[PDB]
Amino acid sequence: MSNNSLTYFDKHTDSVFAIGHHPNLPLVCTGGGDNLAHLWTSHSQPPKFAGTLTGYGESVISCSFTSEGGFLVTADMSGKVLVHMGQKGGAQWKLASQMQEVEEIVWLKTHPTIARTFAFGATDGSVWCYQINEQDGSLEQLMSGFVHQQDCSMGEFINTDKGENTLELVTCSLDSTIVAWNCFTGQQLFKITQAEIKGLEAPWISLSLAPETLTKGNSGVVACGSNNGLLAVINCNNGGAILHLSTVIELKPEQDELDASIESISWSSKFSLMAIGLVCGEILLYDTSAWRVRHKFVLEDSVTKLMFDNDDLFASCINGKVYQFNARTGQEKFVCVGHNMGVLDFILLHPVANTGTEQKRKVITAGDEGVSLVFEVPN
Amino acid sequence: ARRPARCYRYQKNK
Repeated sequence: MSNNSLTYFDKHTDSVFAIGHHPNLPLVCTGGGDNLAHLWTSHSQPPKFAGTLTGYGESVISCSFTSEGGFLVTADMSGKVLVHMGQKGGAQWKLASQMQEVEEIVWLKTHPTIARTFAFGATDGSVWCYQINEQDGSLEQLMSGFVHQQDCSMGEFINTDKGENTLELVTCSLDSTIVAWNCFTGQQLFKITQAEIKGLEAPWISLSLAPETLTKGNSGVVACGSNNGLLAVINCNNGGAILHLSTVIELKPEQDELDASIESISWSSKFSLMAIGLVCGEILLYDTSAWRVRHKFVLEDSVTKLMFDNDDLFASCINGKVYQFNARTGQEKFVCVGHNMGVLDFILLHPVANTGTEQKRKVITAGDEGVSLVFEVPN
Repeated sequence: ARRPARCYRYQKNK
């Protein structure tokens, strides 16, 4: 009822905005409004406090390990990107390189499958993709594109199962544009504008790549959500062809328009569902063939992040809770409680090996009060 | 110490 966490980490002295986890080591990085990133372990109670990264000029808003596990990439709201090289089996993380090419970074992601690669987008609309040198960790710019005319709100890599030379990225902007890039050449593969979405204003803020098994082999289907309730599902391998476009909620006159804002999108291959989470608290589960709502949840305040995992849909909320629903039946299986302010981000950890009988997944949060909580969740 | 734009959306821009 009050705090059902397993353990906690509370060294930040301001809101925790971002949380990331090493691909193979039991290592968390969190980034905060105290302009610091902290490194700590995910497999012990209490966590081991590994250490602290410094050098930021503002709040840390991304903490991303590279897919092969050699590097950690962090970004802040003053436009800095720092790259740290793992040392001593991952116990220490040493500054290798950094840059400050923009006024403010909105998002940064490492590539999920291609080593030593990341991209970021900025408030001036610009899009950047870099690699990290394997020998000295130096920054290698692949592209820098200035096409979006307002904040580049989000990016998502596509075609990630095609090898190390297929490096493609979709980005979106508050100016209603969506662009796909070949990151190695910097070329714009396609651009969706307002004129191609029925003339509608759609300040995009969320992107999520579909699982290939849901799309008959297509590794470039992306769902896009705007801050005014527009949902677009696009085929990035057919020039951005629109597979679906709809307004997902009709607000009452009294409601702030931001109530329709689509903050997070997640796909389930098993259930052929796509879930979207709104500022008004609605979580809408769409069938991915007919693009109709099949089920919905209603939280008492804004959704901050959604994540399908097996049968479950996990949903963090600005009321400080993380909900665990059975996606098909709707059962509230668990509620992670303990935060006294909102949950701003979270990660989900699986036991690495199927032992001989089943250990629990962990939800690890980033809290607005400066705390991360570790929860063991059912299944 | 600044807060990213999504935080202001969660709060509907207090």
